[PDB]
Amino acid sequence: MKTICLVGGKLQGFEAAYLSKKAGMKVVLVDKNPQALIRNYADEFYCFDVIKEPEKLLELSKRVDAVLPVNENLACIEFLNSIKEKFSCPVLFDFEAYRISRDKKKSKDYFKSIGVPTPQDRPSKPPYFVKPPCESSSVGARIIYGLEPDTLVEEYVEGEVVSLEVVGDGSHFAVVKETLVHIDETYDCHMVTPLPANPLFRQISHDLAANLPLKGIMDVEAIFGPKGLRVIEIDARFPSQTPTVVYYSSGINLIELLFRAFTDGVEEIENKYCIYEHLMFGENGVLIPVGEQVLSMGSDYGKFYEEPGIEIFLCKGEYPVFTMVFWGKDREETGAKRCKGLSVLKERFGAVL
Ligand SMILES: Nc1ncnc2c1ncn2[C@@H]1O[C@H](COP(=O)(O)OP(=O)(O)O)[C@@H](O)[C@H]1O
Ligand SMILES: Nc1ncnc2c1ncn2[C@@H]1O[C@H](COP(=O)(O)OP(=O)(O)O)[C@@H](O)[C@H]1O
Ligand SMILES: NCCC[C@@H](N)C(=O)NCCCC[C@H](N)C(=O)O
Ligand SMILES: [Mg+2]
Ligand SMILES: [Mg+2]
Repeated sequence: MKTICLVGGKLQGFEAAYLSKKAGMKVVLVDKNPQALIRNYADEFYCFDVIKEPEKLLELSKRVDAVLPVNENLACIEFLNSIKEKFSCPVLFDFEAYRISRDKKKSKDYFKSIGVPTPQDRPSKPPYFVKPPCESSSVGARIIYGLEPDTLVEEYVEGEVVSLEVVGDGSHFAVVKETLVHIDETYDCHMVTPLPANPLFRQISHDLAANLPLKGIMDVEAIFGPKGLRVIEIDARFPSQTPTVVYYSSGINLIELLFRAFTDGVEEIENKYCIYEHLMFGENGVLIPVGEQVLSMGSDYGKFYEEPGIEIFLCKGEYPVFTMVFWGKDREETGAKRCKGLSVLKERFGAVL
């Protein structure tokens, strides 16, 4: 039995904990927040700030199999970079890839340097899409029909938002499974479903990882626009939401793959359907789709229900949010599970949908 130490107990932390448990690992969480969202979901919870008390983390490293940073606190990441040689287990992270992926302008220069199409900067005609250079979860992302001078302003590319993860070991780059990112009126993601192989997106994602070169995990997001595929961002960190869909739809556990990349290496290259989504139980049980930004304001997140083909997680807070995961052999079986899972909320809580 392996043990993984997660630094960060919010959405990334949840995804990593979830897949770690599927792999049969024990999950130790470190988080500076005594109310960390998944503090009760992990097997052990240590509350400390790793920048203030790095000796505690270094000591933990002596008794787990890997440390996985799952936060986007740049002070945390850079500090961990500074002490990484002192760890007694592998740190599953690519610090140089993260430096590029975290800054959207730098990422766009990287795309251009390798010939990868990306949305036009500073179009002369609306709509524009504007976003901060260094956020995630579509925080500050808006369509527009005095921004800070650093705001990204791009052509608005209409079409499907599609995601692919890549795990590299420095030499080989394992391109995993395409997923559709379903977006809400805030441009946040409320649902994810799997997509058929897309050889162009796969080669692009391969070359993005290969040119870094990636030793770790990164996801690549693109819009299938009217004039072709345009890469909008990369993120060299463990993602949320998509890895669960990747797990049911493809049978690949991104945590086990990432761990392999730092131990024996990875090699390049199921076909089930899965629906992953978030629903808030708003005033008198009207179910409303919500994105991650909503889920991340919760106080407590853990397993609510499971039966064959159905898992439900409850994120407590100002209005309960349910994360629902349905899977099955095709869309039809999965759609049936989604119905059964909704009726579990319908009969239990008087939910409406
Ligand atoms: N230095 C740190 N030590 C321990 N936990 C940390 C540190 N920095 C961030 N975290 C934890 O990682 C989690 C995710 O952080 P972050 O990615 O910055 O998300 P957010 O901006 O939504 O709070 C949080 O629960 C945070 O408390
Ligand atoms: N140029 C664009 N045109 C149209 N939609 C976009 C564009 N850039 C981003 N988006 C939308 O906004 C969301 C957030 O963009 P992204 O670049 O992924 O920032 P974040 O790091 O927050 O995810 C995307 O999933 C997509 O829905
Ligand atoms: N592969 C597609 C990924 C799209 C998106 N769902 C995502 O990974 N979001 C990461 C947000 C995490 C914010 C914060 N660092 C936290 O951990 O809560
Ligand atoms: Mg992003
Ligand atoms: Mg994004």
